[PDB]
Amino acid sequence: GPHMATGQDRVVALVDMDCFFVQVEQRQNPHLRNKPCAVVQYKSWKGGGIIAVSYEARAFGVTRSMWADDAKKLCPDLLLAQVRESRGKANLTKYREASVEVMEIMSRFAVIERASIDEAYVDLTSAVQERLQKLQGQPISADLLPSTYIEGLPQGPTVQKEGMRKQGLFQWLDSLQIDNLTSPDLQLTVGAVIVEEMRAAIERETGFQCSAGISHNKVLAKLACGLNKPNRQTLVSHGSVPQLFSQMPIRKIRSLGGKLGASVIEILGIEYMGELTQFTESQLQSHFGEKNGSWLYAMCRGIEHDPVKPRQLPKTIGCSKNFPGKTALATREQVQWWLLQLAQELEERLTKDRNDNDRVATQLVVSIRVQGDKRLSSLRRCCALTRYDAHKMSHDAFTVIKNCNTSGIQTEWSPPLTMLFLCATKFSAS
DNA sequence: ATATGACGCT
DNA sequence: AGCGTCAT
Ligand SMILES: Nc1ncnc2c1ncn2[C@H]1C[C@H](O)[C@@H](COP(=O)(O)NP(=O)(O)OP(=O)(O)O)O1
Ligand SMILES: [Mg+2]
Ligand SMILES: [Mg+2]
Repeated sequence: GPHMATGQDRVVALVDMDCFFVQVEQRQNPHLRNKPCAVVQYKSWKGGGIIAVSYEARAFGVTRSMWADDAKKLCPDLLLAQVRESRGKANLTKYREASVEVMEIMSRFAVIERASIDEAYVDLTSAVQERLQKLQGQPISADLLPSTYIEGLPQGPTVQKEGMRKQGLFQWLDSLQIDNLTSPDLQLTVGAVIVEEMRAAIERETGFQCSAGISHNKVLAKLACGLNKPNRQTLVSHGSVPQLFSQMPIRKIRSLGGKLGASVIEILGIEYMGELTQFTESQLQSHFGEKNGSWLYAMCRGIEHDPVKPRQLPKTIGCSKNFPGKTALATREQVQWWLLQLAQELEERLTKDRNDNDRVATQLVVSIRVQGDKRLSSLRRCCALTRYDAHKMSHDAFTVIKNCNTSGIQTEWSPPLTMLFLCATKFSAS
């Protein structure tokens, strides 16, 4: 009873940039600001594949994955910006550099774990402690929280959204024990105040807006972040979890969006995260394994222990390209040439990495996909990465995959290759 | 015919 | 080591 931990030990935030590639293009080109807008790669097939969408465009039903020509049928005024193309492939440098701007600002507040090109987790537990002693039991003003939502509030005994926001925040603050420095809810509130500040600094210094989740672990933080996007932050407290989870589809929780999530639904005959509570940990372990069962048992009670790993930099650097359908590489010369293109971008990125971050990759991984295999990768092999030299790197990769070629003729390659992928890995200090 | 990155399993 | 899962 007093021995049951509640997963309330930490304050953890997840910050995610609003329509990130779109914002990067909109900052560069004022003409695209406050417009239905999308970022697109490869204008040649159906106008390009959409990979990011402004919220004005979303309101017309434009989504990621969609072809640009089809997006124009839903939204004829849609403005587009194209991904840089270098060496015959998509080049994401602009967005990687924009990402670094954001991560450096967040780094100033606390230790971040970079989770994607546009998001990081933040462990606020220490910052909240320090901010709490400087505050000295002084009540927290709703003015310190001008973009914050308290999930599940307002409740009990207004028409438009900002009215509802404030009402819920007033209820939350009015209930707040500012007397006890170790109250979990109080810790979350102070965490929210800091994330208000962090998000203001990001906007001020970059022009980019973002949303945030503030809770006790990574999973709740990521879930909370999405609940009030764009340009808003959401606090999910321990106590909000039962109602929140009671109608929350299983697939919405991080790691349960694929096969395992589907098997939980299937095997257990449930739909919502909260329904998991009626199962014993041993029952869950028997159906899904020791670690999965353990993790589900605690998670459906809002408890999770994945720590925020102190890592602002990626652990691999990679370049890939699909060669779909009729463009699938079918000769030795095409394979070699495209491996050189990939190796050339890779080298440019590794040398920049070695100078910026005082480390060097030591292993090269080569990955291909062949026509008809619908796996991401058909095959992976590796070799030593000794020199940041594109010509050597591509030669080495060709060497380690050449024998996949099932062809009779010298100059032909079969089966045709639908993807090439070079990944530098196993970094070491230098 | 939609470019990446992290991590688990064996 | 090489493959399978899940993610943006
Ligand atoms: N399948 C994919 N292929 C290529 N790039 C992608 C991608 N998914 C995302 N990106 C790139 C482009 C994206 O801009 C960026 C961040 O991805 P999100 O945070 O999942 N989506 P956004 O930040 O745009 O919208 P909001 O967060 O407001 O919902 O990563
Ligand atoms: Mg985002
Ligand atoms: Mg994101």
